[PDB]
Amino acid sequence: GDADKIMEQAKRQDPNAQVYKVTTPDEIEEAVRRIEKYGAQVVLIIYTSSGIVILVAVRDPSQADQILKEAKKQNPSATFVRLEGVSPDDLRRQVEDVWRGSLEHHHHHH
Repeated sequence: GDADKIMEQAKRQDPNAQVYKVTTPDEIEEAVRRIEKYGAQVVLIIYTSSGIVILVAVRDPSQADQILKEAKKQNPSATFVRLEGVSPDDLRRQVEDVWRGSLEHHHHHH
């Protein structure tokens, strides 16, 4: 399905990129914990269907930009969030707010 396509769109461009798919907040704390080492460079959060969150990470920003450009053009509603200025442990709050937003709808404006 669409989740399996989107995770492979990262691997087809850079097979070294770490990608994981989670359906729960208890799975997110595992995904962020293994990404914390790798995503210390660059991270992307992807939000597909009614609550599935896919977490992707890379060691170069060009790989994230290229993968995102293909993934947007193939999947326009998949909602991409690029991470660089937030710490790899603080990334939890950004991923978890995207998990919660699927169940508990809020505007979350600046």
